[PDB]
Amino acid sequence: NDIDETAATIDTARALLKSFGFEAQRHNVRSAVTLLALAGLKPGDHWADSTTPRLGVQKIMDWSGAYWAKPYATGSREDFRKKTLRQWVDNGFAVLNPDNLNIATNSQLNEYCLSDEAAQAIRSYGTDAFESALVDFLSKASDTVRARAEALRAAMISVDLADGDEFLLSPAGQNPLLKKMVEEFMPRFAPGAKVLYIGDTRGKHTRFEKRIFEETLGLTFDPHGRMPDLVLHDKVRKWLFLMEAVKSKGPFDEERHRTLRELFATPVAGLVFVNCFENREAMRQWLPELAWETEAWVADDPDHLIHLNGSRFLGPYER
Repeated sequence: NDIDETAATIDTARALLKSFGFEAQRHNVRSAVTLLALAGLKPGDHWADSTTPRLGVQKIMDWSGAYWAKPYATGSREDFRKKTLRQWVDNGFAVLNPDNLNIATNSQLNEYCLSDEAAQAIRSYGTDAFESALVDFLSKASDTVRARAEALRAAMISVDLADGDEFLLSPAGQNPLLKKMVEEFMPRFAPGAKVLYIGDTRGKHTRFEKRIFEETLGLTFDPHGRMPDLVLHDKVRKWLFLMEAVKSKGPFDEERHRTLRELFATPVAGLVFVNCFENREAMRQWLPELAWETEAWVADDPDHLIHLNGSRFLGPYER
């Protein structure tokens, strides 16, 4: 599944729409292709590429058939209008009849576009600006949509990736450990580092700094590849910390170490591998599998590190 949620797909469009606080019927496939059409997006595009064209229901349907392999018959026109666009318009997500022509609000001649508020939020999806942009939209939405969006977030844990940049995770799995990796490990051992990748350990939600990876570091990825749970870039030391919130899937062992050394190979930054655990008790079962030339960190003894291997440790005694 996609490491990059700035990539526009039907699946991310549905996730985006759920995130805005819509009910299931306004974040299904029909509603997803409607958003992709109203945003002017095609496979390969990213949310930042979104535009705000004006479209009638037929053209939304044509756009879906052309680019998203979801053709619709003329008889689905009413569904688009009454089961997607109506609720969007009511919540100020879409604008009905932006040309402001003198036509009935229920007419299939109406065109639609995304509101300025929805658009600014949409364009920021998958980035550190999204949550702040969304506030502006939500302040104008229906009370129920606002309540739904608020409750989804209240039931998540919040991780401070940087000043003013909170990343939300479900409370499940090793997400509490991941929060500690960011909030306790980083300030101690890599303060000021930028989070270039973090992925929900139980969900599809990620942050992926594509441009920095590609333009700064010269790195590209399998869009559906496995990643370390957390990648930090310390630009003073020119290091990438590749870090794992070790779950049943296991640690950086010898194979993963080799694989990741290749994946993240660049002359712009050296690699530091850290396997993370909630405590040494949890680390026990993975101990024999940890790759040499890696570190280990346990959240309940956060000032310490366990180093598996090198010459840097073998200096002579200085009396």
